[PDB]
Amino acid sequence: VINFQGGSHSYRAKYVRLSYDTKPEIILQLLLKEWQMELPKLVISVHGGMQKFELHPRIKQLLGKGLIKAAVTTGAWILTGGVNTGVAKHVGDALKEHASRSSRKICTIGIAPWGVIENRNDLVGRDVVAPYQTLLNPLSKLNVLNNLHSHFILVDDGTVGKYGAEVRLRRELEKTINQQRIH
Amino acid sequence: QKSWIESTLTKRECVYIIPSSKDPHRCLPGCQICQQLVRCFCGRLVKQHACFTASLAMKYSDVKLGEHFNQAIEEWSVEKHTEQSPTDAYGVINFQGGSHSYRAKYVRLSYDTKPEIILQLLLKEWQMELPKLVISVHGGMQKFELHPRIKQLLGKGLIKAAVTTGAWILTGGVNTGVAKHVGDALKEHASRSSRKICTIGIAPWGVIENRNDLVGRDVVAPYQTLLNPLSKLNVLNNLHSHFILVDDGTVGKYGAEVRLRRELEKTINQQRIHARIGQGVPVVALIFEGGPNVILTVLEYLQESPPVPVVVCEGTGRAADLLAYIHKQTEEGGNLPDAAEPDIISTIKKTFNFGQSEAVHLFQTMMECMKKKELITVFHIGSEDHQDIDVAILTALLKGTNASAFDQLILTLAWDRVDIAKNHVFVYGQQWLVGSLEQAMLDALVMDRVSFVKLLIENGVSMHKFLTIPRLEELYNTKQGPTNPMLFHLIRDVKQGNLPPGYKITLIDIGLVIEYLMGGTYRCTYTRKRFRLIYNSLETKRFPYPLNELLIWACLMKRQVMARFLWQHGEESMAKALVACKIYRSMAYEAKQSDLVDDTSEELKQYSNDFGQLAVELLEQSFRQDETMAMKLLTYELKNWSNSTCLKLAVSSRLRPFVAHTCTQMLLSDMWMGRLNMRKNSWYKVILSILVPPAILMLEYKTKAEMSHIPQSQLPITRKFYAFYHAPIVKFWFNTLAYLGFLMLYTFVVLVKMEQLPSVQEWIVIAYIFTYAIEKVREVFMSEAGKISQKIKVWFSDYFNVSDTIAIISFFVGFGLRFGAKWNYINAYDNHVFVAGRLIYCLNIIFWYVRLLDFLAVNQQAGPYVMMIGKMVANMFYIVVIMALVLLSFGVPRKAILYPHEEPSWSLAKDIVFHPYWMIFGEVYAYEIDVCANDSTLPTICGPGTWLTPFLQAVYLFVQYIIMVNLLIAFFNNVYLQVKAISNIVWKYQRYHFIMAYHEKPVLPPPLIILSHIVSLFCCVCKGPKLFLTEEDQKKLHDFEEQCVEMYFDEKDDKFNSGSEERIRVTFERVEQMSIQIKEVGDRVNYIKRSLQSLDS
Amino acid sequence: FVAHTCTQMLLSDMWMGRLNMRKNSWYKVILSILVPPAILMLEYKTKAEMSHIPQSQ
Ligand SMILES: CCCCCCCC/C=C/CCCCCCCC(=O)O[C@@H](COC(=O)CCCCCCCCCCCCCCC)COP(=O)([O-])OCC[N+](C)(C)C
Ligand SMILES: CCCCCCCC/C=C/CCCCCCCC(=O)O[C@@H](COC(=O)CCCCCCCCCCCCCCC)COP(=O)([O-])OCC[N+](C)(C)C
Ligand SMILES: CCCCCCCC/C=C/CCCCCCCC(=O)O[C@@H](COC(=O)CCCCCCCCCCCCCCC)COP(=O)([O-])OCC[N+](C)(C)C
Ligand SMILES: CCCCCCCC/C=C/CCCCCCCC(=O)O[C@@H](COC(=O)CCCCCCCCCCCCCCC)COP(=O)([O-])OCC[N+](C)(C)C
Ligand SMILES: CCCCCCCC/C=C\CCCCCCCC(=O)O[C@@H](COC(=O)CCCCCCCCCCCCCCC)COP(=O)([O-])OCC[N+](C)(C)C
Ligand SMILES: CCCCCCCC/C=C\CCCCCCCC(=O)O[C@@H](COC(=O)CCCCCCCCCCCCCCC)COP(=O)([O-])OCC[N+](C)(C)C
Ligand SMILES: CCCCCCCC/C=C\CCCCCCCC(=O)O[C@@H](COC(=O)CCCCCCCCCCCCCCC)COP(=O)([O-])OCC[N+](C)(C)C
Ligand SMILES: CCCCCCCC/C=C\CCCCCCCC(=O)O[C@@H](COC(=O)CCCCCCCCCCCCCCC)COP(=O)([O-])OCC[N+](C)(C)C
Ligand SMILES: CCCCCCCC/C=C\CCCCCCCC(=O)O[C@@H](COC(=O)CCCCCCCCCCCCCCC)COP(=O)([O-])OCC[N+](C)(C)C
Ligand SMILES: CCCCCCCC/C=C\CCCCCCCC(=O)O[C@@H](COC(=O)CCCCCCCCCCCCCCC)COP(=O)([O-])OCC[N+](C)(C)C
Ligand SMILES: C[C@@H]1CC[C@@]2(OC1)O[C@H]1C[C@H]3[C@@H]4CC=C5C[C@@H](OCCC(CO)CO)CC[C@]5(C)[C@H]4CC[C@]3(C)[C@H]1[C@@H]2C
Ligand SMILES: Oc1ccc2c3c1O[C@H]1c4oc5ccccc5c4C[C@@]4(O)[C@@H](C2)N(CC2CC2)CC[C@]314
Ligand SMILES: Oc1ccc2c3c1O[C@H]1c4oc5ccccc5c4C[C@@]4(O)[C@@H](C2)N(CC2CC2)CC[C@]314
Repeated sequence: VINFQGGSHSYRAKYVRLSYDTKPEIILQLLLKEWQMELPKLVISVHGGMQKFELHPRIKQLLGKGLIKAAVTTGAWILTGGVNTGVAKHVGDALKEHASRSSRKICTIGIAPWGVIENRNDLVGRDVVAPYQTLLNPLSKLNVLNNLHSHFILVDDGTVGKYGAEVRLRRELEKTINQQRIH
Repeated sequence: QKSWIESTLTKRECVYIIPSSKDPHRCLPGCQICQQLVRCFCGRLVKQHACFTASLAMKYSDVKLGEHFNQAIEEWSVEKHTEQSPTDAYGVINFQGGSHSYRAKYVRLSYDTKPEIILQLLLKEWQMELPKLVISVHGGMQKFELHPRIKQLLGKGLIKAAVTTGAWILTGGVNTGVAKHVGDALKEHASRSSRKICTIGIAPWGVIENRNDLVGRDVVAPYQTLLNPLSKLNVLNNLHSHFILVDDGTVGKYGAEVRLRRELEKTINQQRIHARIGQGVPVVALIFEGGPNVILTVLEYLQESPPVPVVVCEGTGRAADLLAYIHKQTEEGGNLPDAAEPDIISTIKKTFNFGQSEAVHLFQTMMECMKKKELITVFHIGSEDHQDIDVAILTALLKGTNASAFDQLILTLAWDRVDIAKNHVFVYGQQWLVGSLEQAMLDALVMDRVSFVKLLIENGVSMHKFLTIPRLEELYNTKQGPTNPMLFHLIRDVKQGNLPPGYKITLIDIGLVIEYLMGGTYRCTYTRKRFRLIYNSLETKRFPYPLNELLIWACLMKRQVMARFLWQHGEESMAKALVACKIYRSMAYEAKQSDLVDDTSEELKQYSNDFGQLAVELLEQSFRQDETMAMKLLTYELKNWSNSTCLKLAVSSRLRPFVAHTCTQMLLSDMWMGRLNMRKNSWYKVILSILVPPAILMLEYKTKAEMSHIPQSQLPITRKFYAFYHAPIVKFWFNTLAYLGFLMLYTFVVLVKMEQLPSVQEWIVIAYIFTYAIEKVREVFMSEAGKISQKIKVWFSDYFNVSDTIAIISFFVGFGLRFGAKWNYINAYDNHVFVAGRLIYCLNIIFWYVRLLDFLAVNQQAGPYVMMIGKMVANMFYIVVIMALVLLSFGVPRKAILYPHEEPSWSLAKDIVFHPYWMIFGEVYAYEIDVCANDSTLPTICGPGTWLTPFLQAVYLFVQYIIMVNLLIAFFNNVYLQVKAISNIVWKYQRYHFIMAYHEKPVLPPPLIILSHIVSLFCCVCKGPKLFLTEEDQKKLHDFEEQCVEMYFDEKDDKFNSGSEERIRVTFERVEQMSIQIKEVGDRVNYIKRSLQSLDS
Repeated sequence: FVAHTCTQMLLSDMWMGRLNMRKNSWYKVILSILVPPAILMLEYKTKAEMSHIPQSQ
């Protein structure tokens, strides 16, 4: 469980390091059995630019009102990269504003590659509550996990400093959920 | 003398009368104008000197030579030619005419007063508090303008800085300068509103308008505050609180104050800001429209050691705006890299008429001021930096003074400002040496600064590694926050003796206090041999659950806001609430049982009920979320809490709403029924099946699928019998039927004639009580694990166990006499050892009838009535004492009047109580009242004075039968109404006690229980609702609990925010803002229409 | 006004005088009236304590 020390009650988020070749059913077992997540009624997969970008103030509070409602009125799993260098940073803005859940949980998983995560070391440990600095330079683009997500599946390909290990496991998860009975 | 102001301070006077700076004056009257318009350097005309010698300078000639050489004209000073003397002007100004006619202390003292004497005056004499900040406001000393927006935008912020910190603001005082506008900040925003600001104004005495009025020993001098609003005259601003009017022995010259003000700044910055905090009181300068000299005063700070930050405002286009201009021009290092000097030299002269020369030299000052642009700060109102000048003045102490991260943090702590610490201290760039955040945590805990403790945990402080045995003892032994006086007395009670005077509290002694307060068989960790063999020695000197230990700390120290905060953090949240309730409950009882009359017990009782209600509300959250996990919370063994359960802790506190909660009752029902599963009519199905064992097979039994969860849990023919007889409902009725049979026999024994040898009935009766006694001995020793002394105290805390103990002991005294009596006589009542034994039986049987009330209290309707009766009898003592005095007040005179020939006898005792007692119940003894009447049954008693006793009895019955009996009835009626109001709650709490009682009992009742005894203790030699979780499910349950704590606060916040009061107030505050925003439209709409009229042409 | 804690604290200091028992004072006083040496086993206020007592004479 991450302890995002410094972020607004120091939020918590489960995490794990697993290979790109994990069978899609094992993933589904992790999300639902181990993490006790509910099978959702929707999956929103948020793609976007993987490089620090600007967003006008009106549209900011006009997006974070709506994506939240869709995931709060339905129990939807939002999916991101997790790292703040991309769109995940602004999914967090939607969560910070509007008091994301307010006793009404959103599950936003961030599937990131392990070989890029800033402070890879801290997370190492058997079932450890690893704390995590969430106040690095606000401009410097560094692959730093967004402190407002709830879950992280950090995809390992045995490497450092290359993305692209996550592209399948994310899509495979989408197939795996879309083959589950909604009720 | 006994007057420190007068004895210590000093007033100068100019003893010496050189002419007015040169030759006296022309004007043919000559020697005559020397009286009219010829002054001294002193500043005073001849008659204003008024000194004892200067008046000898009014008669014949002055104190000098014949023609007075010119190196004596220069020789005048305020050091050699002024005589020091005790002061005259001091007291309290009465600013008559100003808005309640404000008050402000004042004093006239010399420029050479030692800086410590000043500090003594401010703090000792004037009883001022040593501040946590000093704002020194410099500015233009000449009447100036200030735009309306910036007016109410400055006075909101400088006030907050001095109100959120207890800062001394410093000014000149006189309205000719910046002090006038400091007053505007004070007038608007209701400066203090019960939250004092101390704004001293250090002015020179020789310029004060109406100098005279203030003259006087400790005088309340009034002071006109309504002179011409334009005319610039040195008139003290009526909104300041204190004035130190600096004397140099002169009139009409400033500049005597420049040192004493700065010397005061040094003197305060060398004072500890707080007991633990080892810094100096910070100082900062503020600049509002400064004149020429204000520029140098800036530099005068920037050099000195330690430096002083300087927050320069904007507006008005002088030294304030000017420094703001160049501060944007010079580079980061501090030298204008471009070639733009003549353009800014041009700007200097537009504000300061010099022309070229002083303009550059004025510029030469600033380029040095632009070297140290880290100790300078510009608060520009347009683009709104810093969001506030409050934070700006405060933040200036944080940046530029090269202060450690620790020193930055701890100063915010002294101020009690997290908003500044969060945003400006906790940020990328700080380095945080090894143990600085931890030492900060200790200061925040000790100082009861909850908001920082929150911040420190968020921003990287582990309480696991922080909290050690030494640091925890430092927390119990401190006096720098809210304390509990009781705790020292509780330690003195559990340490039977007294203590050396500087005794520092030990954790073992805390452990002994906690055991006292928790009671029963609670045993704290601190008293255990492991912790002792560690503690005596002092990874091992840390604690696994620090937030448990600090919750105990905060509650024993009566630090409730801190205790509520530490509760919501960490694991074991429901247990901590229940422990806190018990601790405060027991302290409340100790306060109530003390000889002190105060509000401590009601305060501590309230705190107990606060945590008690948290535990109930948490249980309801959990129950609505998951019933099975809610029931597990009630039952999991609390390793950290003497291996108890949350249900047992709640029962220890008489916390009935928790025990009466549905979750607890569902748990108790499953225990009571066991593997039986009848939903209706269970009482007679059980009875008929005890009496007809084959009917056991016709009953409904739970499947193992059902008897699988049962979060307190520990079909062929044979297992149905086992299931039946081991069910607590069955053990109840089986014990109840045997008890009733016991009483019926023992009733027979005492009513029927007793022979030599016991009848078979009497033997059965003896066997019951003997084996019932063995059972009670075993219930004590196989009770909750603890010290035998604790086990004993607990069991003798129930009424029926005390009664059964007396009942058992008295029976065998009675049996011994009945059985071991030798019969010298055939009659058997001639032998008085035998009779004594029989009479004990006849009295002992009362105990056994009254013990049926306990069986009957198992019913939902009867049970509360039984509790009523107990509460009636327990609390009626003092009414009955009064009834007894009324009884004797009648009995004694009646006997004395009617029987005047008696010798001493114990019959006198009987006679004075006997008939008066039966009168309580309406027996008037009608034919005994008037003993001299014809129908009297006591005719021999007729005698002198016997006519008095009917009057006495008339009064007695009125008071006793009518007043006193009905007072007792009125008391009983209140008991009825109190218990009836909570009747269902009462029985549900009783239900815990009897379900637990019969769960632990054996399957045979007390005649045949001996087999259950004789068979059980073989199986131990030869070979209750507590869930023992593994560490993995233990962690899931904690995760469940923390989720429900979060849901508790969310619903609490939502309920609060939906309330009408919260909606009226947010509306109130929000409508206020809009009224400015519309005036901000109503203002700007002009700028449109008038600008359109400009483009109309 | 009379029932206010300040008044009651004042009255308690008068009632106890220089005695300083917080618990169980009634029988400690009785047994010490009847057994005068038990007077020495009792707790007494220091002069530091018997110094403020804003009604003390
Ligand atoms: C010898 C015969 C007379 C005595 C009667 C003995 C028999 C038994 C009856 C006893 C009734 C008295 C009980 C109170 C006294 C005990 C201690 C006590 O509580 O003291 C109190 C004052 O006490 C008084 O004010 C008592 C004054 C004497 C009354 C004498 C006549 C009573 C009997 C009338 C004649 C008819 C009945 C008797 C038949 C003749 C002070 O108590 P505390 O501890 O400071 O306060 C406790 C609360 N706290 C924890 C918050 C502090
Ligand atoms: C919600 C409510 C639910 C229902 C509740 C129902 C409760 C159920 C309870 C039920 C049991 C009630 C029975 C007890 C009273 C019996 C007394 C009696 O009648 O004695 C008579 C009967 O003869 C005997 O008693 C002789 C036997 C001697 C031993 C007693 C055992 C009795 C059975 C009990 C077994 C142990 C049970 C207890 C174990 C601890 C003897 O008297 P007599 O003959 O007239 O005397 C001769 C006189 N002569 C000398 C002049 C000639
Ligand atoms: C936590 C537990 C709670 C409950 C409490 C548990 C403990 C309860 C404890 C109970 C015991 C209480 C004390 C009783 C003392 C008897 C006094 C007496 O009468 O003496 C007399 C008989 O003395 C004898 O010794 C002969 C009688 C036989 C012994 C019967 C009593 C002992 C059994 C007890 C079984 C207890 C079972 C306990 C099982 C655990 C002496 O005088 P006498 O001989 O009559 O004089 C004759 C004179 N003449 C010849 C001139 C006429
Ligand atoms: C409340 C105001 C009153 C004064 C207060 C002082 C207390 C006064 C205490 C007095 C008792 C002390 C003196 C004993 C003298 C007895 C002699 C006697 O004749 O006894 C008689 C009764 O009595 C007995 O047989 C024994 C005593 C029992 C009654 C006393 C119990 C104590 C009161 C309980 C409360 C505690 C008391 C403490 C204070 C509340 C026997 O004779 P009889 O019954 O007439 O006849 C029998 C058959 N015969 C004719 C063949 C014989
Ligand atoms: C056969 C003829 C000869 C004999 C004739 C004898 C004459 C008659 C003699 C006696 C009558 C019997 C009753 C005695 C007093 C009751 C105590 C009491 O008030 O308890 C109550 C409070 O107080 C306590 O619990 C502690 C007070 C008692 C001290 C412990 C006993 C010590 C030994 C003995 C010294 C004590 C005095 C007795 C000594 C004589 C308990 O209340 P509760 O029930 O816990 O209420 C809550 C229940 N709940 C937890 C389930 C929610
Ligand atoms: C905690 C335990 C304490 C008690 C333990 C046991 C202690 C031991 C107890 C008693 C032993 C008594 C043995 C005999 C004593 C010598 C006198 C004698 O022999 O004869 C006399 C006995 O006179 C009596 O009064 C006997 C009864 C006394 C008991 C009084 C009640 C106490 C128990 C209450 C319950 C308390 C329990 C409370 C529960 C907490 C007279 O009888 P006689 O000589 O045959 O006749 C001569 C007269 N004649 C010529 C006319 C025929
Ligand atoms: C032979 C004659 C027939 C037999 C009689 C009939 C049988 C007797 C009947 C009833 C007996 C009592 C029933 C008990 C019910 C349970 C109570 C319980 O659990 O604890 C209770 C104690 O309860 C007691 O203290 C019980 C009474 C003491 C014995 C006195 C009996 C009456 C005699 C004297 C009268 C005679 C006076 C005049 C004399 C001339 C606790 O209640 P509490 O402490 O109030 O609670 C406060 C709660 N608080 C913490 C919030 C403050
Ligand atoms: C503050 C006020 C102070 C009081 C001032 C008033 C003073 C009193 C005024 C009036 C009372 C009436 C006079 C007394 C009776 C006269 C008869 C007589 O002398 O003999 C009587 C006795 O012998 C006496 O001497 C009785 C004296 C009474 C004492 C004082 C009573 C005070 C009353 C309390 C004041 C409460 C006031 C009301 C309050 C509501 C009767 O004798 P006998 O019965 O004939 O003899 C039997 C013969 N045989 C043996 C053969 C059978
Ligand atoms: C009063 C009226 C009855 C008269 C009948 C004749 C007398 C018969 C009475 C008693 C003797 C027979 C009992 C068995 C021996 C004791 C064993 C025991 O305690 O438990 C054993 C198992 O438990 C069982 O096997 C259940 C025994 C209780 C039910 C017996 C019903 C008979 C009485 C009513 C119905 C009869 C119908 C007639 C009634 C209307 C083992 O012990 P435990 O409890 O599991 O655990 C304890 C610790 N240990 C495991 C280490 C040991
Ligand atoms: C009833 C039972 C006792 C019988 C015992 C034998 C008889 C002894 C009894 C009385 C005679 C002795 C008393 C001293 C003389 C009077 C002086 C006085 O009043 O105060 C003096 C100082 O104060 C004292 O000296 C303290 C006196 C109180 C203590 C005496 C306790 C003895 C009785 C209980 C213990 C004994 C154990 C036995 C009891 C269990 C001065 O006066 P004041 O008060 O300061 O102020 C008044 C104004 N003045 C200052 C201007 C003067
Ligand atoms: C506050 C209350 C004030 C009232 C009161 O309680 C307290 O004050 C008590 C004083 C008691 C008397 C003291 C002395 C004796 C002598 C004794 O004589 C031996 C017997 C004899 C037999 O023949 C020897 O041979 C008999 C008893 C008697 C008169 C007492 C009776 C009860 C009295 C009146 C009590 C009364 C109820
Ligand atoms: O009020 C209750 C409401 C519902 C339930 C209970 C209550 O109380 C219990 C109780 O009491 C009884 C008394 C007599 C006969 C049967 C029972 C029972 C039954 C029961 O066992 C049962 C359901 N579940 C287990 C089942 C797995 C869910 C646990 C709790 C339980
Ligand atoms: O309720 C009170 C709460 C706290 C205090 C008191 C109260 O009442 C007083 C009272 O009563 C007692 C009765 C029996 C034993 C001791 C005392 C006392 C003690 C005491 O003296 C005491 C503290 N301070 C002086 C001390 C300087 C603070 C004054 C007031 C005082």
